[PDB]
Amino acid sequence: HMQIIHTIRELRTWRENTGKVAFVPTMGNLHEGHLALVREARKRADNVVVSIFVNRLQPRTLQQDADKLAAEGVAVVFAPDEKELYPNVEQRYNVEPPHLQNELCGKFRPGHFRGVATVVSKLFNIVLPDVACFGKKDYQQLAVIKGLTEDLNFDIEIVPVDTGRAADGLALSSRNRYLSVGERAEAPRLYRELQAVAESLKQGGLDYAGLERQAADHLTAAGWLVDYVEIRRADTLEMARAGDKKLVVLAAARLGTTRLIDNVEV
Amino acid sequence: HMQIIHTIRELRTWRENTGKVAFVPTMGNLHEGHLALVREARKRADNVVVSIFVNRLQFGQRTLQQDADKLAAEGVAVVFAPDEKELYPNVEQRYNVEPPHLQNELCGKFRPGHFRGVATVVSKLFNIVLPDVACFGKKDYQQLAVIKGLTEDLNFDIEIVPVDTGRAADGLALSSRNRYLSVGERAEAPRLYRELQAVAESLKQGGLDYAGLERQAADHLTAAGWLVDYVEIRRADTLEMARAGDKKLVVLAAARLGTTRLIDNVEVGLP
Ligand SMILES: Nc1ncnc2c1ncn2[C@@H]1O[C@H](COP(=O)(O)OP(=O)(O)NP(=O)(O)O)[C@@H](O)[C@H]1O
Ligand SMILES: Nc1ncnc2c1ncn2[C@@H]1O[C@H](COP(=O)(O)OP(=O)(O)NP(=O)(O)O)[C@@H](O)[C@H]1O
Ligand SMILES: [Mg+2]
Repeated sequence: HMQIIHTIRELRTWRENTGKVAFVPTMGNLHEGHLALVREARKRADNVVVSIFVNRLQPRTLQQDADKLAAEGVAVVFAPDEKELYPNVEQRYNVEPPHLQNELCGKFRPGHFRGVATVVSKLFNIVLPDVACFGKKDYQQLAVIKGLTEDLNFDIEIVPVDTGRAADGLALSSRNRYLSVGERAEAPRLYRELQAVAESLKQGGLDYAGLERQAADHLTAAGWLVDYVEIRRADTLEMARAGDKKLVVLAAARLGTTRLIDNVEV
Repeated sequence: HMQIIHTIRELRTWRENTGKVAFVPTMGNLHEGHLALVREARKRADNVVVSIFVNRLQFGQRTLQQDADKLAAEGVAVVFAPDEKELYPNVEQRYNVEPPHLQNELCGKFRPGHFRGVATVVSKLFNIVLPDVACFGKKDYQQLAVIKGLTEDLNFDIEIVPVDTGRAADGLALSSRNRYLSVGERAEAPRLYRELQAVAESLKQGGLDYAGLERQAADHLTAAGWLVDYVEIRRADTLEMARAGDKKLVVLAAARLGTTRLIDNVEVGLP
């Protein structure tokens, strides 16, 4: 049944003489939001590879992770150590995103999306998948991966998966475990404020900047420390232009020291 | 037997049924130097793809049929000749393979953006052709090191086969740009390799003043009419800076006769 491959060589040996492969890269500490990716992967290929890797370029629960994936019919858990993927100290050749890497979440995480684009390219060249699933909660990550896939001619179908949420709307994330009881009760307001922006856009709203500030002002007045609220073009995160019909609203804000992100496509 | 394929989709469809593939990326205008790579590729796989592709906006800062004709005799199965829009549909390349500081040394110092563009278009071609084996000429020694580097760092499962420089009778490294040389310039061109060899001979004889050998070669080419970009002694393969006791060395040079920039190198193995 399920197999745990730790080397590039063993992964490739398994993958040759296998048909269609759907691939889900993760960093472990798996939760229900990740399984939405795995379940969608299994609906697009019989053989699903889930990688678990923590990337020094961008909380180990290995046994509990693999049991959850086993019950979802995953074929291979690829969990290499750091030296397997980075045999030298440095990563000399990096996949360099455009200026997007310094916007939104990238502004306070320099080097982060470069590290995501590089490790995902490495994983792509290791697993050689036909389909790869990524969650929409990390929308900017998704744009970067779609972009590198196109620009580097990776023959891989990128499948966005919808954000799994709690009953009150909060996007599922391992970050949510940091919230105190008080902050967790307040955390659903992020998605509430994004939805009301999407409704204003649905009801013919034209002032992008006005809507972003209002949501930001509501969060700040309720105790949040807002990093950004931004309306951008869906999928690509290109600048929103007046008259665009495929939009997305994104925000990042801190309750205490925990930074939460969410988004709504309008 | 030989096919000319222009689209990525047709290349992928052909490649899918085929087993092992050896790959030779070129900018066309093919000469015997190129055919050396093609012969090496043909020794290692039944199916050899040669790509012909230029994009002067991204890297690089004879007709196709005439090129295809030279390859048809050599057992090439596919000439892959996409146009600019096929590989760069938005013109802009948003995601680039970024080399380390190496990209700004040696030829990189005189060719801003060039090795980033080479690294990127080679990765793209690797992802289109999906070869088992790719051949590159040692004449472009820094380029070869850049391609070995990205192949390892990005985990491309591709064997990188270097191929020795094919030369004219008088030693001049074969190159498409040699056609642009005046009669007088062409007769002067073999001095570059000659001086590189005399540097290698000083090294094989225990010479330790690397800086002085570099300067003498550059001053001599300068005195002979050339405009020298550089002459440098480096560690072989990695192109790291050479140190006093080093045994595996390469001497590299780039220099211009009038309008034409020429490069060459000589490897040295010291006992
Ligand atoms: N609630 C969610 N719904 C859908 N996809 C999700 C969700 N949370 C994460 N994902 C996706 O699953 C992958 C998560 O990788 P990983 O960073 O290991 O999880 P994470 O929850 O985002 N870590 P954290 O920074 O603590 O939130 C990415 O493709 C995410 O887009
Ligand atoms: N004389 C040569 N001997 C061996 N390999 C060579 C030689 N010249 C070129 N190659 C290799 O052939 C491949 C295609 O190189 P390409 O840039 O298309 O040729 P080129 O002659 O250097 N073009 P140009 O710089 O315009 O004159 C590369 O891997 C080169 O390193
Ligand atoms: Mg050429």
